[PDB]
Amino acid sequence: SKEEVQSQGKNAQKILVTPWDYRIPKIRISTQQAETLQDFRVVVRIDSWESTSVYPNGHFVRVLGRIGDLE
RNA sequence: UUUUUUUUUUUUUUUUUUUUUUUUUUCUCCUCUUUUUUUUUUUU
Repeated sequence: SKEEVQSQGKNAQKILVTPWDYRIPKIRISTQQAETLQDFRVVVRIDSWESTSVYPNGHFVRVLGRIGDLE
C-alpha cells in the first residue's frame, strides 16, 4: 500500500507480494512499477527457493484485471 | 599670361586511412481464529 511504498524509496528494487490463498507463503520479487499498480491483481512464478532468505524468490509474469469490477 | 611627372586587384593544388547494441551496486523483512478438509446423485 501507498504509505508503505513512499517509504520503500522510489527505486525500490526488492518488494514483497501477498498471495490470494492462505496456503501459500509470501514471495520476494524485484520490480520497478509498484507505485502505479496498487489497484490491480498480478501474476508471478517461482525459480528457486533460497535458504539465506526465509521466503522464496520470484519474478513477475503478467497483469490481471481490476479489484472492484466483476471481471 | 599657370607647363612636366608620380606601376597594380596572393602564388599553389593530380591527399592514404583496415569499425559496431550496451557500458557501473543498495540490506534483513510476525499473512489473526468453527473444523476435520467437503466429495454419490440428476437435470448444461
